[PDB]
Amino acid sequence: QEHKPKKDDFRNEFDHLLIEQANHAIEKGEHQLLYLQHQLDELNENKSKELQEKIIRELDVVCAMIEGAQGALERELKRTDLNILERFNYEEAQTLSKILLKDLKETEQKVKDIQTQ
Repeated sequence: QEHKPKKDDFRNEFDHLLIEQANHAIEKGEHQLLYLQHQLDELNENKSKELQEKIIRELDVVCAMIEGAQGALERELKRTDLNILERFNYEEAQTLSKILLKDLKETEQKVKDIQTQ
């Protein structure tokens, strides 16, 4: 009926596999992106400077950690080869990650676009 989330937030990655990390990061990113993006909508109504600051600050810190791990992971996972499936999956991960990063800076564009006091 109702799917409870992950009870332990400070839980370390169990699988820790190249593609597993990628799908793990994007799952977290997706959830936080949609979260802050809905907050953008609220911010857009409040036009609150402090709210703007919190939103852009949390966006920034998550965007940075995501990009750092993504860049690292991409470089590493590239050591894998000879596998039509892995090729497809890698390319697919790159596809979704790029979309995710786009949406981050897109939301960034929105928060920076709202004039505050």
